[PDB]
Amino acid sequence: SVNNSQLVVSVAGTVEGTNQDISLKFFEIDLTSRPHKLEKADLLKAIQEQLIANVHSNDDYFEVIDFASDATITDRNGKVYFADKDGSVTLPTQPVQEFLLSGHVRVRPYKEKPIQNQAKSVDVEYTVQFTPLNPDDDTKLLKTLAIGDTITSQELLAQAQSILNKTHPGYTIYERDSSIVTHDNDIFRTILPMDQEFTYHVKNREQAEINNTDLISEKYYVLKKGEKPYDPFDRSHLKLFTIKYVDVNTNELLKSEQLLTASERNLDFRDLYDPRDKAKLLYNNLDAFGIMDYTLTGKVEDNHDDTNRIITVYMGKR
Amino acid sequence: SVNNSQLVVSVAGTVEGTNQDISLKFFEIDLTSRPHKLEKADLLKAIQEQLIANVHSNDDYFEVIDFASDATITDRNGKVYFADKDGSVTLPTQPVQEFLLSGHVRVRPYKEKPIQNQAKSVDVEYTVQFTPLNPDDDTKLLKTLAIGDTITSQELLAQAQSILNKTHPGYTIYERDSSIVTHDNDIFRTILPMDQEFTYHVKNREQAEINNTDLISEKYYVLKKGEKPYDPFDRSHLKLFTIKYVDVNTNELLKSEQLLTASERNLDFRDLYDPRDKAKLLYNNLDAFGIMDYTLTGKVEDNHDDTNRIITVYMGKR
Repeated sequence: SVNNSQLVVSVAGTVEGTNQDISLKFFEIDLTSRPHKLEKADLLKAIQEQLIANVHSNDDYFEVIDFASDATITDRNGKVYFADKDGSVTLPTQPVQEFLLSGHVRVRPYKEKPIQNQAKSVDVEYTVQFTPLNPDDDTKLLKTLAIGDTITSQELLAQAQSILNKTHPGYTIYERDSSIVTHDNDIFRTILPMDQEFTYHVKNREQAEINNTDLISEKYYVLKKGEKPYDPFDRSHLKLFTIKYVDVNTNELLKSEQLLTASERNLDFRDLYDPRDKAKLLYNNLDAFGIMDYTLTGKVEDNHDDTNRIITVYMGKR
Repeated sequence: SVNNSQLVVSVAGTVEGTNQDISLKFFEIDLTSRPHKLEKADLLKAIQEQLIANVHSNDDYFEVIDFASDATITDRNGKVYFADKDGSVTLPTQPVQEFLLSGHVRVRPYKEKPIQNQAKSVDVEYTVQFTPLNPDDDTKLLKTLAIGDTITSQELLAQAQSILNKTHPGYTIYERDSSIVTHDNDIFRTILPMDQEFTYHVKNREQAEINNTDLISEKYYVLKKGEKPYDPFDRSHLKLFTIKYVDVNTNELLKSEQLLTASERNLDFRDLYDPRDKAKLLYNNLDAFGIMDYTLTGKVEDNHDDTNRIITVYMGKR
């Protein structure tokens, strides 16, 4: 791997209360430039981010406390490295190898404490995204509420539509895909109910006079208005094809198969080493099926019957 | 390759007059979205960039005149694809395969035509880079000359030093590395004499209206003042080691070898698969040399004699 010293942080959480093991995916930290030194803190910080990585729901959030009496950084030979008073660690970046941060981390379900110094108002931000439900082509301010204030899928659903027209009109918000609220960079973002209405009542937070801010990021699926999905369950748009590989010498059917395909263009040859030849119908080897040494004769018989598409791919020995 | 049709631009050059063929490095073009349409000018433009890629000397420059009646784009079946009056081409990027643009391009050594509409003055720019001659750590404007005026390696070496101390002092321009002059995005930049003094007399160019500009990019090697280079021809800073792999049952010297290494830190076992274990002295397989089935015993007698560093690596059979 990278000819540079990196620290493999491979841990497990142990949950406060129920001592249950929470898997955490190993990740590498790169020890580039400045013997390099790392603050314990930062390490924990990195660990936080990864625990938060790809959290669907809100109670999938966990908090990194400190290291168990498990944590331990070791080099290839078992030499343990220790934390000084700065809680930092100093690792020899030069001899060049990879270090191993093993052990457990103390964790607990994310449960914020009370906000002593309440914040005044939270300027609500909004930035939406759009995605076409099928074949096709193709962020601001608002309500600067306080803390108890709330908003709903309606209003949001609204401002969304408003913008939908403001850009490419004749389109429509088919459905809402995702919707999250970030409260002033606070790592823990409020994920909102996916498929169903809801109402977000701001939150809380210590005063960051000027004020605190929130942000709503959303994503809706759009339709060109008066259209439809893609392949929800359709095989009407696909073309059936029956392919017959035959011995050009013995006129014996070596093999045959039927396939449905999005286009007739795919009526072409396929190289089983070449990834671009995935949707291409006609083979040229038949080795994948035990049929040895046959080669594309370069002659194909297309009955052209659009209702009954039978292609006869001629093949001979080497 | 990239699961997406791309255009392979494999062409050769044909210098005007001397109908000689100058070679060019093929490069692929990603045909991502919009049957895609390519304009002659873009391809001719791509090609240009390439022809000028890493041109050492000022006279290694070539001008791309235009395709020859050779140019032929073609899909895997020889189907040629024709341009139109817009000189643009439209390739079916859907079936997914790689088209091939081949043939020749008409070029000639870079010779510029007279600047009819003379440029007023050229506000010369300057931006220097700095690199350390050995182990260690560690863009404005000026003389707004006109057209025949000049500047020397001295004045530059000056602005060089001036800034050298302005940033990190106690350092010195050990030597000049590179120096180029970009005249208003003009692809053909002026490469100035590498190792030796010189005098650049602006250039020329059509009035950009507003004032035309020049830019000088330099790069020098700097020393920490009162130092030297790195490993010019040294071997004193290196440490001689003598390693002896011994069978731990017969005590037969299986191998032994002498090496010089930059640091004692390298006295460590090396895995012949792991590319970090490159500067390491102690093997562990020995298979590399024909001695099969041996593995580090994990025991090593280090004579500790510093003048004579002999190491005995005990190895054992499975």
